[PDB]
Amino acid sequence: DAEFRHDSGYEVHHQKLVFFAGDVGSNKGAIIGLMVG
Amino acid sequence: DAEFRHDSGYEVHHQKLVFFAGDVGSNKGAIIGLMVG
Amino acid sequence: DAEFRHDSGYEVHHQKLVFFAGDVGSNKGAIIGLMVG
Amino acid sequence: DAEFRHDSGYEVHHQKLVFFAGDVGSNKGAIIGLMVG
Amino acid sequence: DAEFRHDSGYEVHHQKLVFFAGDVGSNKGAIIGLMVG
Amino acid sequence: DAEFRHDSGYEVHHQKLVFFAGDVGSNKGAIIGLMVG
Repeated sequence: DAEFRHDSGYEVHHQKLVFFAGDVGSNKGAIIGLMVG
Repeated sequence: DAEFRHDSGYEVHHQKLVFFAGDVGSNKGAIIGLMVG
Repeated sequence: DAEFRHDSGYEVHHQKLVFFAGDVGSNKGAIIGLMVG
Repeated sequence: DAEFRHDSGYEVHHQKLVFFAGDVGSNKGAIIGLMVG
Repeated sequence: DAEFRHDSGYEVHHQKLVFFAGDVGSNKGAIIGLMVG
Repeated sequence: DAEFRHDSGYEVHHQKLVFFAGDVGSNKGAIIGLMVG
C-alpha cells in the first residue's frame, strides 16, 4: 500500500515600491527601468 | 490502497507602486518602463 | 481504494498604481510603458 | 535623429511524441501525464 | 543623434520523445510523468 | 551622440529522448519522471 504525499507549503509576501517582482524562466528581451535620450 | 495528495498551499501578496508583477516564462520582447527621444 | 486530492489553495492580492500585473507565458511583442518622439 | 530597432528573430521546432510543449507563466494546478487507481 | 538596437537572434530546435519542453515561470503544481497505484 | 547596442546572439539545439528541457524560474512542485506503487 504505497502512500505518497507532497506540500508546496505556506508563503506570504509584503512588498512596496517594487519595479518588478516574480519569476521569469527566460529573457531574450529588455526589462528596462527607464531610458532617456 | 495507494493514497496520494498534494497542496499548492496558502499565499498572500500586498503590493504598491509596482510597474510589473507576476510570472512570464519567455520574453523575446521589451518590457520597457519609459522611452524618450 | 486509491484516494487522490489536490488544492491550489487560498490567495489574495492588493495592488495600487501597477502598470501591468499577471501571467503571460510568451511575449514576442512589446509591453511598452510610454514612447515619445 | 533617434533610430531604434528590435527583432525577435527566426526560430524552428520539429517535435514528436511530446506529452507537453510550450511556455507557461504560472501553474497552481497539476499537469499530470497519467493517474491510475 | 542617439541610435539604439537589439536582436534576440536566431534559434533552432529539433527534438523527439520529449515528455516536456519549454520555459516555465513558477510551478506550485506537479508536472508528473506517470503515477500508478 | 550616444550610441548603444545589444545582441542576444545566435543559438542552436539538437536534442532527442530528453525527459525535460528548458529554463525554469521557481519549482515548489515535483517534476517527477515516474512513480510506481
